[PDB]
Amino acid sequence: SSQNITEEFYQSTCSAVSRGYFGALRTGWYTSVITIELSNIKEIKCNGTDTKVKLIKQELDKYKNAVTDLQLLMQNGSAICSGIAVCKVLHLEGEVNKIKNALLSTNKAVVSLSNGVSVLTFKVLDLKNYINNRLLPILNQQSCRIPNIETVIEFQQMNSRLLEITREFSVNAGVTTPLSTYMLTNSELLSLINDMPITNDQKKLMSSNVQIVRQQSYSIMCIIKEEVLAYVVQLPIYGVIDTPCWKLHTSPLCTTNIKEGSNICLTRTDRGWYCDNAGSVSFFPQADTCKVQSNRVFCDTMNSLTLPSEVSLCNTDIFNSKYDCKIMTSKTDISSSVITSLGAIVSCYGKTKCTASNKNRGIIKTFSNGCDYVSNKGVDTVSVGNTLYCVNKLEGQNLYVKGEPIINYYDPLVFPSDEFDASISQVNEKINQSLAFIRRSDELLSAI
Amino acid sequence: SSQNITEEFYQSTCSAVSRGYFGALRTGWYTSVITIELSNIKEIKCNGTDTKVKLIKQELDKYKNAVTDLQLLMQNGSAICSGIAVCKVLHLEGEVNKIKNALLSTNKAVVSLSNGVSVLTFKVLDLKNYINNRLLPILNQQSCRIPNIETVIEFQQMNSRLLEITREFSVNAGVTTPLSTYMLTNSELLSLINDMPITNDQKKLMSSNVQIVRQQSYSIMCIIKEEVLAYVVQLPIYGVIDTPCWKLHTSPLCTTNIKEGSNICLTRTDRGWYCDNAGSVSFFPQADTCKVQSNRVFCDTMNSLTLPSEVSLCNTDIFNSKYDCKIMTSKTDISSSVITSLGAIVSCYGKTKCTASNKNRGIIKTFSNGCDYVSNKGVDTVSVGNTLYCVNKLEGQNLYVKGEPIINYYDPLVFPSDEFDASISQVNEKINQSLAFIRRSDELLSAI
Amino acid sequence: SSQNITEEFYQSTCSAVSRGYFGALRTGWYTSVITIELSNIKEIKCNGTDTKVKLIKQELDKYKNAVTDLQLLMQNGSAICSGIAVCKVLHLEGEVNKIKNALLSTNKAVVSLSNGVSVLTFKVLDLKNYINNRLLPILNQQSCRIPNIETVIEFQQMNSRLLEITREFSVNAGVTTPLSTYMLTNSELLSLINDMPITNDQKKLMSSNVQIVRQQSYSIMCIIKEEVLAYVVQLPIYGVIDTPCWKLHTSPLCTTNIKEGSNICLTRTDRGWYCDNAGSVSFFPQADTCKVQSNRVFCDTMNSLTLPSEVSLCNTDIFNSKYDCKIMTSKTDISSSVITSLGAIVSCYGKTKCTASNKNRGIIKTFSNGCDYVSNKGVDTVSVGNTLYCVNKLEGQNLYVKGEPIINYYDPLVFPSDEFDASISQVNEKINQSLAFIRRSDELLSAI
Amino acid sequence: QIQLVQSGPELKKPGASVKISCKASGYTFTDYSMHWLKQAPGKGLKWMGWITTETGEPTYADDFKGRFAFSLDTSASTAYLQISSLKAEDTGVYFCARYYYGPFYWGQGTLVTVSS
Amino acid sequence: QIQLVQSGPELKKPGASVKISCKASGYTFTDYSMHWLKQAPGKGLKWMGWITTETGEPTYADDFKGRFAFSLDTSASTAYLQISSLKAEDTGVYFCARYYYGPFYWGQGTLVTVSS
Amino acid sequence: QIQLVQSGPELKKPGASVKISCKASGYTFTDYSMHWLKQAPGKGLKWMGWITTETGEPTYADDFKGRFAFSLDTSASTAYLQISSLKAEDTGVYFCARYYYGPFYWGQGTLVTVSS
Amino acid sequence: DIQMTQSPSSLSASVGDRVTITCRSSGNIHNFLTWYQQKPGKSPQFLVYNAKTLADGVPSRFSGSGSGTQFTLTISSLQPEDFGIYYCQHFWTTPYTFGGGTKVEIK
Amino acid sequence: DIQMTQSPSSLSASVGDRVTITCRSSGNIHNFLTWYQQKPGKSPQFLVYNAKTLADGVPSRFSGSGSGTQFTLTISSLQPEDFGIYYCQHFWTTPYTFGGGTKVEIK
Amino acid sequence: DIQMTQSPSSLSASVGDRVTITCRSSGNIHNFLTWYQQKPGKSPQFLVYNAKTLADGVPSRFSGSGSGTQFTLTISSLQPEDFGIYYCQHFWTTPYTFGGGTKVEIK
Repeated sequence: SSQNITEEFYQSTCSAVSRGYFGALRTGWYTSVITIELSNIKEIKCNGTDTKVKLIKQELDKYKNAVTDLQLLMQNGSAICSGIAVCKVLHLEGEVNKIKNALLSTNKAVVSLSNGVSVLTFKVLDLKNYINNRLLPILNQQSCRIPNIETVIEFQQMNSRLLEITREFSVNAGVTTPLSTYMLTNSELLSLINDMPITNDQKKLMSSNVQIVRQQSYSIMCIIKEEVLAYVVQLPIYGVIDTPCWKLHTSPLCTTNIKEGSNICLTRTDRGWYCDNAGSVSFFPQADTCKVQSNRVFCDTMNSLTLPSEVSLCNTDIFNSKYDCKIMTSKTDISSSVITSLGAIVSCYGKTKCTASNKNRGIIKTFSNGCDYVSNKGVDTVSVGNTLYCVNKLEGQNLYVKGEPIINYYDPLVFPSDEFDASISQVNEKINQSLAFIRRSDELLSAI
Repeated sequence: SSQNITEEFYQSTCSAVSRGYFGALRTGWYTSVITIELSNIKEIKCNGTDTKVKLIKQELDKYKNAVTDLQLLMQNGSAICSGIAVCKVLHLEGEVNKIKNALLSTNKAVVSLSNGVSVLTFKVLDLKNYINNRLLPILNQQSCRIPNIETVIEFQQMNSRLLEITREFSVNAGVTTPLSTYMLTNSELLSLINDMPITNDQKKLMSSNVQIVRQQSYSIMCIIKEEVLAYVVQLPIYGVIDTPCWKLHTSPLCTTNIKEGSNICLTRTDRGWYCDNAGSVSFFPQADTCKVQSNRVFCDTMNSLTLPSEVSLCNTDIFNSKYDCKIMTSKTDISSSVITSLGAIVSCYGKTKCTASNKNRGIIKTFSNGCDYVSNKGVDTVSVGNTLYCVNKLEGQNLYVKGEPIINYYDPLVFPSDEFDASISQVNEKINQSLAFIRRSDELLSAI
Repeated sequence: SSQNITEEFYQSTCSAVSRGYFGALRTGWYTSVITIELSNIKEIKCNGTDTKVKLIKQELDKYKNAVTDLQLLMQNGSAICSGIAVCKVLHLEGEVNKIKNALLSTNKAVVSLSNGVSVLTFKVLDLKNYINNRLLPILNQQSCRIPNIETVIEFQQMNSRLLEITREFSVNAGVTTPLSTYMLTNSELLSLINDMPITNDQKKLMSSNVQIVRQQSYSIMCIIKEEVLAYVVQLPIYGVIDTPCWKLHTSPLCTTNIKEGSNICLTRTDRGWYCDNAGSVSFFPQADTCKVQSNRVFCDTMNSLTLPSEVSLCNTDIFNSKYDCKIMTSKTDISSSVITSLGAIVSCYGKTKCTASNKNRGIIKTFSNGCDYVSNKGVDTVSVGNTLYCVNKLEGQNLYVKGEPIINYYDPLVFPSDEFDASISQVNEKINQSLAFIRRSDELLSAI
Repeated sequence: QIQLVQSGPELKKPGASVKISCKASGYTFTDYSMHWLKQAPGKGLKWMGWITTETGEPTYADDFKGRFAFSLDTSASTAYLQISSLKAEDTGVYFCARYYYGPFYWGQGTLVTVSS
Repeated sequence: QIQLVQSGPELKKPGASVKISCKASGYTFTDYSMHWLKQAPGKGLKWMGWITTETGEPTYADDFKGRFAFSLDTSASTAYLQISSLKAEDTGVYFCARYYYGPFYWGQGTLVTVSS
Repeated sequence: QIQLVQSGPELKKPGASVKISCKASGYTFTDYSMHWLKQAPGKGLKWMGWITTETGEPTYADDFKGRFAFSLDTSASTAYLQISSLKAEDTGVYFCARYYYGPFYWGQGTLVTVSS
Repeated sequence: DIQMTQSPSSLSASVGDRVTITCRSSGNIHNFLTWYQQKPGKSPQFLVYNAKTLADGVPSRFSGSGSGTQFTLTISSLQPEDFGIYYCQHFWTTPYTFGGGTKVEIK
Repeated sequence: DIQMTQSPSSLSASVGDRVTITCRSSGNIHNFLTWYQQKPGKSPQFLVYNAKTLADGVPSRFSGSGSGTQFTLTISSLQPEDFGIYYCQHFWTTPYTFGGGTKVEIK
Repeated sequence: DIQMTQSPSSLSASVGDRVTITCRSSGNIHNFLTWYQQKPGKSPQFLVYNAKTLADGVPSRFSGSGSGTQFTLTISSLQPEDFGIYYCQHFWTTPYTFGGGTKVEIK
């Protein structure tokens, strides 16, 4: 998969749209139950004064405090409804019994719930076995004896994972995200990936990049009873694979040169990644939804604003009647440089001076009063105002698709629609009603 | 205390108010001084090359760096004025002497300050004793000897708490919140709770839920001098107990069905918990102030907006003249589902399709163009737009107190007051002045 | 350097400007390369069942997972362009070879890059040496043997730093800030400070306060190849030293007393520190840029808004024509108390009651309907509304430079410019055009 | 090593009340729930229902609703069944059981005899 | 094991200046503050005040203001008192003290004698 | 203990193709890059360029562009050079080298002879 | 409810017989089946955890197999210390139903 | 200021006497009282940390009691190695005031 | 490109001579210079890591000095086991250039 990213900068709306990114949208979750076999050990009647026995004593006290804290949290979006439903189903009496029966001899098993859902199961940690077989026997009677420092060190190391799990759940109040390493190890995550009910393409894609999956997954709390701590991990699946996806970097373009004192501007409301889903283009407004890795983007349809297929008409012709666009219309003149994948827009405006830069050639270009565009070839740093923005070092088929600014068509007598964030047709309605205001004002004056 | 929560959804303002919650407001703090007896140990003249001696050497270096960092922070709302005053009082010369004199023989004591305040005192950690009695003696002369791995492990474990305290205070810049486990252990917190100057009811309530107290408490830094590290822990008290408290979930209700293209909406400014305080209802606007646990809510009067007793008139009759209400008036049509305690409001509006769901029965209900309400009985998941919201599984005396939408009374010729966040009387003034605008416009036209 | 802070409160704009603070602006970075010599150890063919051998096995597994995770992040503002350029230069083939050649025998060296930049270099951690000399030899053949618990404890302690580095870079996605202790120790940071290419004044200033430098510095990731993990630390330099710098605390001043129902207000847009830079005053709008320590402030010119020398004219005479000021003009009446260095402004307005307080003397002052000012002498706590604000205990030459409120000059017939955040000249234009609106309205009425 | 001990046998008359108690020792009583079983004389084994040893909310099979009720005292680690409105069909044995790694685990039986 | 050592005795005339120094060894000099005491001949023990061994700001009792001043050199771990404008009432002993777990801890006395 | 092993010598005719392979054993092949050197008969040592053993993008010296190309198989830990369009100047030796703490590290030479 | 019945209601075998007991279910249960060994005048105990996992302390002669609806035990060799009434009971969901009782005897 | 005075200004006891010394205060001090044993021509040292906590290295014959305003020492048995001038001094707040001096003697 | 040449193209010394070899550079290189010991019909190996750091396993007689443009080796004593062709090569940047070859001989 060669990284053939082709960005095309536009001078019409001064929005640069990348291309060549093969995305992978997520349409659902896969809830699996992960159980830690806790042990409810009563306060031992040990009166030893040795350092090792004492250390085992505060470690057991820490374990008991962690268990009590877990019970304390157990007392009280689609991001968590599947896990919540699984927890509620597992709260039914007998489901824990079936889970333990299935996992009696195997660390992995498939259990069918009462309502019909079949969930994969794991046994990441075995604290009950280790405790009842090592700590309880020797440290049982009135005489206390622990002669192995290896034993206490091993107990510290193993109980550490439970301690971090309790800490993360306490701070995050029962639901954690992203899936930390402590909750599910990389090897265990890979093993669960291999057992997923999907084809080999999705399995290979989700195996290649595992940190992305960790970022997009979740973790819940269900129940601590019958000496079992079960937390459901909501790993995702990707129904659509390698769909053509494109970023839509935008930048505020302000008036022709700079009219001294005040004037308009029109940046493009919609930014972030776009993707094609079953003939309808998906849209992601938030930056934290879609994550980039190499030449392929990973997204999340949790709050994706599904759009029709005519979205691509916005880029090539903003004033197309086949599709409806949108542009935030403001009045603030700030020089900015939206860094893109294979370039950098620069809206040098007003008094501030902006110049391209190179480490070896020094300053090689000087901007003007317009949203100009600078390629990544021959440029490594862009200096705008008082700050310096690094220009990506990636190589791609850059295309300066120039045109004319859309500002010139707007009426120069007045520039209405201050601080507006609606569709372009609505902005046409706004300019229409503002010039209706002005025509009725002047006709009333003439009638007077 | 049976959880008899009774939610009553309204169709007038489409705001669902829960009931049956017995709150507990906090009206003040209780500053107590917690001292860690540090030891100022000079750089030892040890030239051993053994692994254990070396490890003790970097552990002592870590301890010295932590002490120096603490001195570095010591160099430079009502959330912290009591603790600040206690620190300033303890900065007077001789107060540390009295604290050490009192705590010479007992881990707990009561010390009266110079200005008159009496503060409980603790000695959580004894680093000076352990250091001067174990590390200094053997590791004193030119010959270095540490034959016990238990000793170095114990020193690591004990110095770990000081290391985390230093880290938390360094990141949080001298004041930390919430009270972490490292600063005060659960057992020590309970012990200080038992010694609080309050009745047994407040003590029992604050003992039953300790994580809530940890969330609402604080921690400060005062002074590191005379080989003492004293940090003041601001645990709270709850003057009023079991007052009737009610949540006031709200939702945006938009125009009758959906008028094609644009129209108004009126969500209720005030949300969050409410409580009764000495005959006057307290109001909490922020979500992070009041925390819920089982059927009782815990709140904080640090920034609570105290209100008169007529606040309950807002719910039953929004247009009551006895009390003044408030409604944010907007123009944006977004379908939303504010999940409540025993239900889920759904303002399905416009093109988007919203339907209730059940895991076993599938889709059982279809919404319409209005802020409808769905009970928790027979419904487990609500699907609105592109996301699925879990509906609480709690059981309570739900009451669909229906009525008529308040939108219909508003003038359909124009819908003024865009993006307004004032009282309902002020919105009446706004509609009055807008229709004054329109009447003077039309009368001027007729005069012309 | 005596702390002779002199605050002068004003009654004209009710903005209190501190003085006597000697700042230190940062104008550039100093990128240095810090390398950790990793070891690429293959999966050992060890079949031992002892606890110590097993523990070494999961520790080596953790190390390998950390290395793989580092490679995973390696796969994919002026805050980071210098470090990015250094990483790209080091990505050239042969630069790592030169770095290793230079650091073959010395833990510190100076290396000149291909493009001309000379960067100081470090070797903080030597994992390859320890691994290949201790873990590989004994744990090489089919027979496994580790008889020293000291060895495994030392390995855990040393690998801990790499584990935290990997964790911080994974959560922060390759770039971390502030510079944590794990990335660069205090001793190593001081050693690099002593080797900085600056005079002794800047070196002494940056040595005196090291936590400030840690807060303002950065850390990057470049490359993991040729058994080397190199991350560039961007420590700053301070070109200008001890420039006169002044804070500019502001407060919302509302109408004369309180006109019942509604009226205007005018707080001062610009807050935060100010500093003099080569005859032109620098301005810092954000709170997180400039940090205070004792009587000297430390700042950062990353986004500082450079201003001409006439900025001081804003304080003494707001309506001066030599310089342009700015005032946010609102309509919301909220009682607030902006705590200053040697005082506390209090804008007690409306129904709420605000009173000064003292711990021993009780309430000693009652405010009125105006932005009054209270000195730190004789006052320790200020109670406004429902919350109590601590008044700084610092001592300085307070100066109550009183005058007359600027509100009275504004037209009482109407108070335009709601929610405006522009220059004072622009607000004069706004009131001019609003009263133009009103004059044309009344003249049209008379013409009718 | 988990031992569940029940009460002793009884011989009584219809219309009165029977109290049969099971005490659980060997584990913390909060988590594991208590389950009650019926054995008819010579027939198979019925199933009453369950009582939760954490809260105290029981659920009854449709056959055994109306006359049987279990209550427990978590302080004493004992759970007892009160059988009011005795019928002649009450003859049989009673069993207290819990979930132990799959199937149930029953203690010793308590013969109940109904005379006239 | 904390030892505080003062200077030696002096015999001088009124109107001149007396320098008496106390050196503290056994602990870091920054934290613990230095306190100075007066002993009148045959009478009780007065209290001068304190000088902070961290910053250097002293505070004086109303009786002992005007003529007495303490200064310290933290580098040498020594604190000394300079007594200008000597009066005949200066006869007595001088003590350097610190706060050691409640009460004070005084070193050996330095007899000061005033002749004519 | 790092050992680099190359292929054997060859004697062939102009116009055909020569395949010479170097196998690296002793370290992971991904990070360390492969470098190729020329030795003229009796003259000094030229430098071809480098091929990266991580991605596979080579860079060639201006002298040695057009006829020489290196390719590698990371699975087999072997990198081989294919020499098409043989000229009589191809006589000499071939060396495979890597960066080992400063200077290069070359394996044994492979004599190439051109006949007619 | 899921009704469970046993075909060999009354069984009588010799000392060296390989006896086989089958249980049927009205519905489909994924394993979740166990058996009990009722001694006369005593309290029965389990011997097979699931359809194919024998319990600890049970002789290896006992063992089981089957999934879905048909489940069946395997006894390698009868031993006179083993005699009583055998019942089978599922635990898929409440309510819980037992079989008719396999009264094994001696020929 | 808090003035502190001692009732037995001059005391003379035998070798086997149980002597008692009392100190009064103008104000109320919560404990915060100590005593000193001045040897002639030497430097005195403390012997009781607070009102009721004897110092280390002091014979157990010494001990104290009292809170608020009235404070008093307890000496189990006089020992001829113990003789000098005794003073009492509070440390509630600055300024610091001593007593009149208990000049204990030998009968 | 940086061209590197050697002055003693052909050298012939006795068994107890202290021989000196110099290399020049067209440009300025901060150290980054090494030498190789080519044996006839074999593969040469490095002996000096940088301008002044001898390699491991090389006799201490070898050593080097110089920075910038002029670089020079130091041989304490010739030993008959050491004979061949010596070349010098920089590694400042690509492309990589060698010298003319110091063909050391025996007098």
